[PDB]
Amino acid sequence: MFEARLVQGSILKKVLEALKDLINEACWDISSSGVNLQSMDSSHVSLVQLTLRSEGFDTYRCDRNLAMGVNLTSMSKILKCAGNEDIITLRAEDNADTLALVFEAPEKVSDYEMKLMDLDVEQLGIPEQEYSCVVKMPSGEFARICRDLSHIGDAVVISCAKDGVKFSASGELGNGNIKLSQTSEEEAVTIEMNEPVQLTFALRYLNFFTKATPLSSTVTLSMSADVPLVVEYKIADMGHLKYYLAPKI
Amino acid sequence: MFEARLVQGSILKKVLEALKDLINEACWDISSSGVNLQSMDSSHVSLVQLTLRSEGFDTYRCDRNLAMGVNLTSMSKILKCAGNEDIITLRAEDNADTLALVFEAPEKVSDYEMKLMDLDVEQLGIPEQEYSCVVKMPSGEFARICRDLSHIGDAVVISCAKDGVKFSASGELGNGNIKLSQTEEEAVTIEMNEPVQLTFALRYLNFFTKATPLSSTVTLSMSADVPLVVEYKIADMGHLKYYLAPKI
Amino acid sequence: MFEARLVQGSILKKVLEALKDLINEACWDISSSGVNLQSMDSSHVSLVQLTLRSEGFDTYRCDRNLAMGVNLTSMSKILKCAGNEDIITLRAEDNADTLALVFEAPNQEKVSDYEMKLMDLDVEQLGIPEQEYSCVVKMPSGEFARICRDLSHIGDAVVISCAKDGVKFSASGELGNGNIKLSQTSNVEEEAVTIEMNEPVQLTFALRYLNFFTKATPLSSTVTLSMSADVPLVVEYKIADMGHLKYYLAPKI
Amino acid sequence: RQTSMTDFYHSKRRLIFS
Amino acid sequence: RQTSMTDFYHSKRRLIFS
Amino acid sequence: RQTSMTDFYHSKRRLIFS
Repeated sequence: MFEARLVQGSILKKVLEALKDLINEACWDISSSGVNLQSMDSSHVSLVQLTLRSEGFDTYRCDRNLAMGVNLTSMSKILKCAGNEDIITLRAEDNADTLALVFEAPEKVSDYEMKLMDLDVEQLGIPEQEYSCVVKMPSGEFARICRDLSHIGDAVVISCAKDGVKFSASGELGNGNIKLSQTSEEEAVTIEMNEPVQLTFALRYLNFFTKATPLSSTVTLSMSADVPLVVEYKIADMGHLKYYLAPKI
Repeated sequence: MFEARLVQGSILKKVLEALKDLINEACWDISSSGVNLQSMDSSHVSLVQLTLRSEGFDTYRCDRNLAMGVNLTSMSKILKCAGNEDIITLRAEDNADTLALVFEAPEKVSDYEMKLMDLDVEQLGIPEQEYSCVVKMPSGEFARICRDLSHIGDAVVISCAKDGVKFSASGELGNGNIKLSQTEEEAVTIEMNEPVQLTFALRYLNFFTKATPLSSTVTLSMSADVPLVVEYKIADMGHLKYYLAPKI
Repeated sequence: MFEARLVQGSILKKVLEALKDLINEACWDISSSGVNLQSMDSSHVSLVQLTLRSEGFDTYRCDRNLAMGVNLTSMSKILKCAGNEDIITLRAEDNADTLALVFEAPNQEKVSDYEMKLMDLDVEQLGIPEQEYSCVVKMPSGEFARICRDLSHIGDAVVISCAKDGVKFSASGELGNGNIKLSQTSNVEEEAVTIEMNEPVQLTFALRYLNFFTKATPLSSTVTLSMSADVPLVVEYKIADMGHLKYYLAPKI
Repeated sequence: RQTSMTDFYHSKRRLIFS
Repeated sequence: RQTSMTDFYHSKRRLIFS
Repeated sequence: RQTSMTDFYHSKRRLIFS
C-alpha cells in the first residue's frame, strides 16, 4: 500500500499545473525512492521527467511499487480543489483502479477518489551527461525572455559562451536579440561552459516549460551540441522537474 | 411618489450583480416597509426573494405602493456607473414608466432615467417554515465548495448532521467529498432537528454564490423534499434568499 | 543618423499602447526638434498628433530629417519586450529600411536589440492651424476615462455641454438615458475640474472613438478637452516634460 | 429528475404595467 | 451624421519610402 | 527541421494497467 503526506500542498498543485497542459496522460511510478514520471508530449518533440524524493514528504510509505496510469488533466481539476495551505495526502492500493487524494484545511477535510486508466506508454533511456554549456538564471527572467521573443519569431537561437548567453529570434517584422551577462543569489546568471554551443529551439514548447516557474526561483539550461535541451526546475528539497526539448535540424 | 436615499450605494450595486445573471426581468414591489422582489428564473428551478427594509435607507418615502417592471440586465448596466462610494437615490412617480437613479460622488453628480416594462410575473406563496437543518457558515467557504465540486460533477449531495455537514459530487473522473465540522464570521454552526440529505444542481448554486460580497456568512436551510434556502443577510438592510428545487 | 536615448522607457511604452489600436500604420517624422506623428484612423473620423520634444531625451541627435513609415502594431509588439524601468534607445540610419530599438535592463546585465523593418506608406496629413476654442476643460484623466466607458453602456454618442460653472456629458439609449455633471472645483490639483470658456458649447461625439483616446490615460494625471462649434474636439494628454499627445474627433452633424 | 419550485408552492400570476 | 476630419482641415498627401 | 526525442534516446514501450 502507498501513502505519502505532503504538508506543503502547493508543491503538488504547482507541479500539476506545470505539466497538465504539455502532457495529458502519464504514468506515475511510485517506489520507496519516491514518485517518478517520464513522459513525452503528443508530438514527441519534448520530454518531461519528474522526481519527488520520498525524503521530501513528511510521511511516505510504499510496500509495493506502483505504476498508476494517470490523466493529468483530471488530476489537475482535483488538485485545483486544494488550498495553497492544505496538507495533501496520497493513498493507493496495490490492486486498485483509483488514486485517493485527501485535502486537510490548515475543520474542512476534502477527500477525492480519482479514477486511473490504462496507458500504452513509451519511455526513453537517458544516460547521465555533462553538457557543453550549463546556464543558471532566474526562472522569471527565462519566462519573460521566451515570451517576448515569441512576439518576434517561432524559434530561438540560443548561443552560449563563457561571457554570457544570447537568445535571438527572427520574423516578418525584424529580429530580436537578448544578451545576458554573467553576474558578479536568485538574481544571478552563471555559466559553466566547456565549449560554446548555439542551438535552435521551438519557442512554443519553451513557453510550456516556463509554466513551471512558480516551482523555483531559478532555472538551469543544459546545452550540448546536437542534443536536446534540458530546462530544470528544482523543487526545493523534494526533487526536480525537467523538460527536454528536441533541437531543430 | 417614491424616493429612497442610500448612502451605502455599494449594497445596491452588489444586489444587482447578485441577480442579473440568474433573473433577467423582475417586478420591484415598493412599499412603506421597503423594497421587495420575488422572482423565478426562466427554468423555474430556483427562486429569488430580496428584501431591503425601509429602515436600511437614510431616507425613504413611499406615498403609494409601486410595482415596477424592471429589466435587471439594464438596471445592472446603470448601477455599474456608480462608484462604490456614491450615495444612491432612487426616485419614481406613480404614473411613471421610468425609474430615476441619482449617484452622488462623495463634484460629480450622475442622473440616469431607466425605462421600465410590463411583466406577466408569477409569484409563489412561501410560508414560514422551521427546517430540519440550518447551517451557518462563511460565504467564501460555501462559494469555494460549489465552484470546486463543479469540476467533479453536476450535482451535489448535501448531508446535514449535528456535528457537521458534508457536500459530495461524482463524475467520470471519480468523486469528491468535502466535510465541514461544526467549529465569528469564521465559524460553522448547525441547527439540526433531523438529519437531511439532498441532491442539488451545482449550476444554480454557482449563481447564488454571486452574492458572497453581501455577507461574510450564509445560511443553508434544508428539509426533506423541499427547496433549499440559501440566505445572505444584507447587513442591516434585510436579506437575499435563493431557493433551489431538489433533484427528484 | 538618428539616435535618441530615453531613460524613461516606460513613456515610449505607454505612447504605443495608446496609439496602436486607433492607428495601425503611421509616419514618424524625426528632426532636431524631436519626434512628431500625425495620422488619421482608417475611417478618417479621428486624428492623432504626437510630439516628443528633443529636450525630453537624455541624448538626442539627428543629422538629417527622417520620415520612417512604421507599422505601429509591430512596434507595439517590440515595445512590449521592454521593461518599465528599461532605458530605451532608438537609432536609425539615413539610407535605412529599419529602426533599431535597444533596451537596457537597469543592472546592465540584460540588453535587448530589436531591428524593426520599416514600410512604405501613402500618408495624408492635415493642416490644423492654432486656434482659440470656446471651451477648455482640464480634468482628471481617470475621471474622463470613467465617464466615457460608462456612457458607452447607455448609448453610442455623448453630448458634451460646456458652461461657466461646469461641463455635462449625456448619453441616450433603449434602456433610458444617462447624464453626468462635473462642477468646476475650487482648491483641491489633479483632482480639479477647471474650465476656460469664451462661450458655451454643446457638441455630440461617437463614444467608440473617445474610448480609444482614453487608452492614453497612463500618460497623464489630467486631460484637457477643447471645443468650439462645428469643429473637431481635442483631447490632449501632456506627456510630462516630453511633449504631448493630442486626439481630434470630428463631431456629429 | 430536476423538480421545479412550482411543484412545492402555490403560484399566483401577476400582470405588471409600467 | 458622422463628419470626417477631412471636412474641416486642408489635406496634403505624402509618399513615405522606407 | 524539428527533430524528436526518439532520435536521440533509446525507447522502451510499457503497458500500464490501472
